[PDB]
Amino acid sequence: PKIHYRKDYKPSGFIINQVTLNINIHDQETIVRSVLDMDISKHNVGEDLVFDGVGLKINEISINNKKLVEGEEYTYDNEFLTIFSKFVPKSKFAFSSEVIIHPETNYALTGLYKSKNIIVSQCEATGFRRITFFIDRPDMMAKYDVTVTADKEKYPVLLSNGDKVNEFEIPGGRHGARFNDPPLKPCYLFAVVAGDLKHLSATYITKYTKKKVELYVFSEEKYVSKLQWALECLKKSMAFDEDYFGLEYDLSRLNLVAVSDFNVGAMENKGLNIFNANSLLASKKNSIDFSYARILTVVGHEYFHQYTGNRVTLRDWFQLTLKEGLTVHRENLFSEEMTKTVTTRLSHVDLLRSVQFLEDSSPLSHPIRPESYVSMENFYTTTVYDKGSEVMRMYLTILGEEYYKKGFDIYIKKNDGNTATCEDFNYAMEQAYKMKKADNSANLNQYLLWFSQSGTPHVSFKYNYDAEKKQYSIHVNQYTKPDENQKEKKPLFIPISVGLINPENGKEMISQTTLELTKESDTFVFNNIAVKPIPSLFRGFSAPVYIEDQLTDEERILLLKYDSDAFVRYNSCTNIYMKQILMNYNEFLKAKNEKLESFQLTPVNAQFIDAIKYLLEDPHADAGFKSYIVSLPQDRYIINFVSNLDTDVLADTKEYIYKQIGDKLNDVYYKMFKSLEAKADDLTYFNDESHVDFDQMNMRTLRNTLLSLLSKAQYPNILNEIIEHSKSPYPSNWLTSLSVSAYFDKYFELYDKTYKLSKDDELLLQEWLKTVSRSDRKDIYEILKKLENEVLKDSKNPNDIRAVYLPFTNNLRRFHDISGKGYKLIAEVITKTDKFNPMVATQLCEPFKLWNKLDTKRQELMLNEMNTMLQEPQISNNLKEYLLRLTNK
Ligand SMILES: O=C(N[C@@H](C(=O)NO)c1ccc(-c2cc(F)c(F)c(F)c2)cc1)C1CCCCC1
Ligand SMILES: [Mg+2]
Ligand SMILES: [Mg+2]
Ligand SMILES: [Mg+2]
Ligand SMILES: [Zn+2]
Repeated sequence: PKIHYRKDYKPSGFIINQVTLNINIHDQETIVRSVLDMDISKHNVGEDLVFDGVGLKINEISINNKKLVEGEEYTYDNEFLTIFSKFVPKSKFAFSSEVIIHPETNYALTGLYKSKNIIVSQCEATGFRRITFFIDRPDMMAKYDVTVTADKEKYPVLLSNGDKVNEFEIPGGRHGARFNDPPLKPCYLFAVVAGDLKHLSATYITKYTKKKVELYVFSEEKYVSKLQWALECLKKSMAFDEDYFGLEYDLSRLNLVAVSDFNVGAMENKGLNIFNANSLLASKKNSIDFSYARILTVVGHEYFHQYTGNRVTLRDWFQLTLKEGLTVHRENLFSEEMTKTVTTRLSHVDLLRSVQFLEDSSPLSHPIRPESYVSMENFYTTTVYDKGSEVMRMYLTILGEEYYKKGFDIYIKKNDGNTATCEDFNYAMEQAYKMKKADNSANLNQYLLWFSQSGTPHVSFKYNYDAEKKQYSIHVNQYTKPDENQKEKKPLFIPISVGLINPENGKEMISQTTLELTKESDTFVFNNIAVKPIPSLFRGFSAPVYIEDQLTDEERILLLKYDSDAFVRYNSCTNIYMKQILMNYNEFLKAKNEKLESFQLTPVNAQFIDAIKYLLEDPHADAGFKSYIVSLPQDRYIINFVSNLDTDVLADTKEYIYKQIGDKLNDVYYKMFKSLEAKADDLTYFNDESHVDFDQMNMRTLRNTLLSLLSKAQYPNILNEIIEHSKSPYPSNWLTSLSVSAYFDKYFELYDKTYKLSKDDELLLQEWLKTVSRSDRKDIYEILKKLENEVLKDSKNPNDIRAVYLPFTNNLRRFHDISGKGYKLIAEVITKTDKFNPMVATQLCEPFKLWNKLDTKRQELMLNEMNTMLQEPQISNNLKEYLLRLTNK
């Protein structure tokens, strides 16, 4: 198994200048003819010409129109085509080939494949070599001239990159289109689509050059009424890059295309972005609320790649975070501006500190720029994406908006049209840093450690106040735990956005201040501080770290009520909950271990409960924020703080704490549930797809959160509310009615009702599957068996399989059944999936990522299933590599 090392990068001995393709789609096969106009590079040392080419059937290959013969002049082993150097020309030459591929049976969804009745490609990272021979690496930039031919009735719409320059008829009911794309690009940005596509379109006029851009959004005919919001999002994305970054789209046309079968969310192929239908299509009757932020995020993300990834591309795959971390950061800026809700940033943080922090303390921990890989398909991680985003966001925090924008533009202007590395970005940022500091000696060399050092830093605090001196000090320490990547961890450049709150009136005591912690510890002193403050630390979550605020719960409550920063308010709440969780967890654990007949539990802080009530009852407070404060921290966040976590004991702990709070606040919850109804469920704009109200969707989130709390609580006659909720036109509401009815005898009545509402829309049915999967049912295993037999069957659609199984894996009490039966079930699904889609099989391993954090019995049970999966004779490269790393072999 070949290991690629970052330090081993070297330019190719060859150059590919022009790609001319003919892709002829037929019923049982697709024939790909390719002529590569090539040259010898300055780095060439007379080596064999080796092309990537995976699973290609060779019809013929030639050099300069002379047919090559197998054995004598080349070898092919289904992975590499080797042309022996004595047969490789010493100057410019043409290499040509004709191969046969089979998209109909390509269930791995990489390369060229068939998704229902649409032919579609996915080439990132190294999928182009599944279509034709190539030196398949992103520094091999070339011009593309692409002809696609197909049956006209089945495939009337033909798309590839660049301008459509010809369309023609072919005998026998066939037709062709030629696409010429003169600007250089890496092969992972090649795409082709063929199908009976329907569309919406619009014309966008750019801000400065006033170029007309044609925008097209495509789907299968059945779902063409779900395209409107995507088109609106694309317009919004274009405006935001213009307005914030001064960047205009450079091409005549941009196509977005939804397909049903897709391994991830979407892909930024130049001028031809291809989407998982679940991240492009929605309508108010047939989509839950989360679809709208999703589509906004994913359309924006792919659009922002046109600069950060497409126009400035990657030297090599170890630079992945340079385009993905930066594009997630650009998408987050965009979505924060579009939604105007604080819950947008909080949701990002919530995901990072649960999913990505778990990854970074697991055996899979890696820096955002890894030193090696075996599988590229395993490289696309929350570390590279989401910690990468936070590392890209810290530059903005450090520089401020004006100098950040200046540094970003330096980056774009210097590297436009070229490959680039992480150093190129740090360099641009450093030039702005020198400007901001008015100091040509300032540098960001330490900052590069964010790219190379793995693990989550821990930042802790001590405080001191001298009332006579009016002098306040914040002593700060950072620590990263050693791991398999670095034995000795170095201090990072950590920006700490801080405020100082006057506890008597809740007001700010200093101006905006970002502490630059660059040592293992430092002491920051403030003069003329008139009263002892409560510090507001890491405002906006200003670094991707574990924060240990060393505040009392009284101080945390004061911040929760009166601080100006949404994240510190949310974090102060989080920290109050975590202190309670850890305390009750240990009390339950001791009672379990000692077999106690009687014991005591520490009650929830009553002033905390009063504070929650205070915020809930404040009309001027934000509904999305309110839904967070009544929610305990994510299980995957909690597990980072507990060794040998007994999931039953954690389930008992959560249940006690929710019951404590509900016993005081349920009447408040119910009153709000009823009073929110009019605004939350307003139907005024239900048949307008252009009109999206993120505050209103947050009101529904709050209403559905409260209803869940009230249902679990068996609040008197709440089932009446549940039944009425099932009649709401909004899927977020009527699917919520199904999941909260789990606690009542009406569950299967609502199961059938909502199934009937869901079954005729592909994406809605997947949302219904998730709702069932996540239902808090004692008979959930029997229910999953019913989904398998009656709905899922042998679907190879990743959306179907992920919907049925992933939500269930978050069922703390049942997935982690001490028998190991949940582990056994997901491992069977992983092995089954691995036969046809290794990338999705590795996604389905997600619940095993925390295996060594659980109690000893469940560690053993998980490890047994992983070892069983590893012993499968037909295990894929992807899955084997992943499980070997996860189990520390
Ligand atoms: O879809 C996602 N990411 C893709 C991306 O960055 N789009 O711009 C993404 C695209 C392609 C791949 C990918 C797909 C493959 F089939 C494959 F083999 C591969 F190696 C990578 C992984 C992630 C996300 C994370 C960004 C927002 C949507 C969910
Ligand atoms: Mg093949
Ligand atoms: Mg404008
Ligand atoms: Mg289907
Ligand atoms: Zn991306």
